[PDB]
Amino acid sequence: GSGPTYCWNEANNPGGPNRCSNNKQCDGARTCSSSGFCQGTSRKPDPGPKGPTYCWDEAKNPGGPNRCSNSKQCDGARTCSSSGFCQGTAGHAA
Repeated sequence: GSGPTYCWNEANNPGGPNRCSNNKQCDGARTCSSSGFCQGTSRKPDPGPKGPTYCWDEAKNPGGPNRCSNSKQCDGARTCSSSGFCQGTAGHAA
């Protein structure tokens, strides 16, 4: 959960990616319970970045890409049609 971009690799499992696994399971802004990064938010590909964030590049489809479609394996500046996974763009904040 660093910033629009953490890009929690989100790649390393079928359930989900590595299986959203840090920073509330995602990386991209969260804060731990120590603010570290495990509580808070993963760069809600909110109406700000819209790209300047980014992790994957193809998991929407319901039976082909990394698979998400709903919100569990998409990229970083997207919004699963609107929950923060697949629909937006993907672009990473360096």
